[PDB]
Formats: sequence, C-alpha cells, structure tokens
Amino acid sequence: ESADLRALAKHLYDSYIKSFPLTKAKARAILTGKTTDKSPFVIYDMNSLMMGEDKIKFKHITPLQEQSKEVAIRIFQGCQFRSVEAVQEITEYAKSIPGFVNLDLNDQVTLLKYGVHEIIYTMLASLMNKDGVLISEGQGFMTREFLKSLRKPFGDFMEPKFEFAVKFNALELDDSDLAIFIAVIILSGDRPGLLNVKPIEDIQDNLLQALELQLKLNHPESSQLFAKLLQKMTDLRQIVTEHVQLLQVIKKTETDMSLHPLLQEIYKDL
Repeated sequence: ESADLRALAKHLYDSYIKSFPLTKAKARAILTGKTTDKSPFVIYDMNSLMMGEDKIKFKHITPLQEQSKEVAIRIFQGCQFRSVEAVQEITEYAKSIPGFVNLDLNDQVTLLKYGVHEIIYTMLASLMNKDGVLISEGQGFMTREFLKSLRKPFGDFMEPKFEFAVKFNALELDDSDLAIFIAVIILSGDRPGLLNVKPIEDIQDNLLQALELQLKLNHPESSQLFAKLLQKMTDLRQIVTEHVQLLQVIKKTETDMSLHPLLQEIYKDL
C-alpha cells in the first residue's frame, strides 16, 4: 500500500500541484466555489475584455489594423495559450514521474507531443464552464459567447471542450485521482511516433495504479472502474483530433492567412 500508494499519490499531485494548480477544486471553486462566490474572472465583458486584451495582451502597438490579428488571433492565441502553456506545465509535473525523464529526451516529448493533448483536455473539461472555460490569468475563464464571437473557425475552440466536459465531468473524481490521470495519458502508452514504448507504457502501469488506486480507495465501488473511466479517452482523444481539425483546416487552409512562425512551429513536430 503506502509504497507508491500514498507516496506516488503525494508525488503525482506534488509535482502536479506545482505545475498546474488549476484543478476541479480550483475550477469548480472559482466557477462558484470561491471568487467571493460570484464567478471566476469572467472574460467576455467589456470590463474583463478590457483588463484582458489589454493586460493578458498589453504591448501590442504596430502597423497592423486594416486586416490583421483578428478577434481570433487574439482569442485563438489565448484560448489556445492555455495549451501551449500546459505543455510547459505538464513537463514541470511530468518529469515528476520516476520514469518519464528516465525515458528519452525525444520520447518524453514525443508522448507529450501527442499526449499533452489528452492531458490538457483531460482535466480541461473539468476546468470548463457551461458558456466559458477556466483560464489561468487573474483566475477567470473564457466564455463561449466570447471565443466563438469571432472568426467562424477560431470562433469555436472551446465550446467543444467545455461541452465534452459537461459529459466528461461525469468521470472526474478528485483532482487527486485526476492529477494522476493526466499522467495515465502523459506516459503516451497510446501515442503514435513513440520511442521507448517499453518504458513509456511501463511508467504508465504505475501512474495507472495510483489512479485506480487513490481512486478505488477514495471511492471503492465496482470493478475496473478506472478501466472504464479511462476509456473516456473517446471524448478525450476526440476533442484533440478536433482542436486540429480547426487549426488543421486553417493551418492548411486558413481564412486568409494571419499566423506567425511561433505557430507554424507549435503545430510542426519536434
């Protein structure tokens, strides 16, 4: 028991509670369980929109205008930022696994490259809202009516995330069991273009244990509860393929160009 039981748990959540604090306890907290009991720095209202596109943005004066950085490029970059960030966050927490870093420099990334997805989206759903999504910043969230309110395309890169959560949230226990989950998805164990699927999928056998472990303990009922709770990937791996379907149909057939290299790279592999 103890072994990795409460050890790993404290770990998974440890390195995690360090990487991304945004959890169901923080998402469902500010969403209503906190923030003076009102709502998480809502992002969409002039007030927020201002302190947002101004703050979160800031320093953005150039010979643009006319037809540049549309309501998307701004939101798209932000509504997507949480992604480009996680990647940086996951690691901070991923490298926590006593096997991840033991894997391979590329392998580790490779998995994430195609893992971080099922990761950010793993808990994301939780950090979602009916018409918004918990966003780091001053502890708020990006509403749908907002993100959507713009480029037909870029104007729909969350509604599908949150929505899925509304159906996924029915599989998210405590950030604890979740914190691990992200790992159960981090260790690739189902990512194309892997390197050491031996150590990767192996490091998972652990993260998985903790999952159903502190999970089958914090809520012991049924069998392979996790085996059926993980299968959720569907809606998970789904959103992913979607997140691209948009950035893919655009990155390959944008509305009329409006991106930079920092992007072309992100999408690109390695």
